[PDB]
Amino acid sequence: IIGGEFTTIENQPWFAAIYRRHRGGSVTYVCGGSLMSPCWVISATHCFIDYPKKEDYIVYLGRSRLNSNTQGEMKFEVENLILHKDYSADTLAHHNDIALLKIRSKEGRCAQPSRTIQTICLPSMYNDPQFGTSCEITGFGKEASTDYLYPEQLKMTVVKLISHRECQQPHYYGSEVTTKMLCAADPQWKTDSCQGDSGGPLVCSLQGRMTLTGIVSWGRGCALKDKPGVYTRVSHFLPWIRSHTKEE
Amino acid sequence: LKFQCGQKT
Ligand SMILES: NC(=[NH2+])c1cc2c(I)cccc2s1
Repeated sequence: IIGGEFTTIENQPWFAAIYRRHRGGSVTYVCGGSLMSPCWVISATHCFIDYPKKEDYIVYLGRSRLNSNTQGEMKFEVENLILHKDYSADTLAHHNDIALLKIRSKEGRCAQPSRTIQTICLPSMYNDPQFGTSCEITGFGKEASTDYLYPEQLKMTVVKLISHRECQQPHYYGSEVTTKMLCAADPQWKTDSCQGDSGGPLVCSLQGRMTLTGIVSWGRGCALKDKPGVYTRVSHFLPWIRSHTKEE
Repeated sequence: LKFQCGQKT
């Protein structure tokens, strides 16, 4: 995140950290994600696209730091990895960039409720906040687009939702942005999501609840003028999510 | 206790 503040997981208890193991001894961070129900995490498909081998990923919940432990964290394996059929990427945008990860603990359980682990709410069918609403993004992604490392402490920032008319202007992203995407930026283009923030949540309050309104998907550069961050519009994928999720 | 979506404690 460019700008923002450093925080702890108590402030985003539904944020999940996804890492990948390497036949060498190192685990590296991949993308962020959010807990929907005890056993399901939602992220972005482009994070798995190049290496869809579930057995090599690890998911941690209750994590405030990237490579150091946090007391209260939980580690899970990916029992199921569901990528979107129709996922496409062009010279900028990713389409249907949403993925589901069913998690299992080494003891056979899903996430347990704590002060550092909670689920986030889903919107109702195609229901979104209006442009102008301030939403928060969180993640361990880059703090400057030129850096080549990720921060060790979690960060969060607040951005505002902008309309499709503003984002589809020729000097923004033209028709690369579709009705299944949402754009969010800072009025003064000072803070934004960036590389390493993919898959994590864009949370806004809807009808009283903190709702997962978007998933970090793409953007041209980070915190660039007239180059908003584009997110997957969760309210438009509810049927898809439903057809794959079940029980507790 | 139990999950209450969207709640920070
Ligand atoms: N400007 C942005 N909000 C983003 C930029 C990127 C980039 I560069 C890579 C992956 C994800 C994102 S989001």
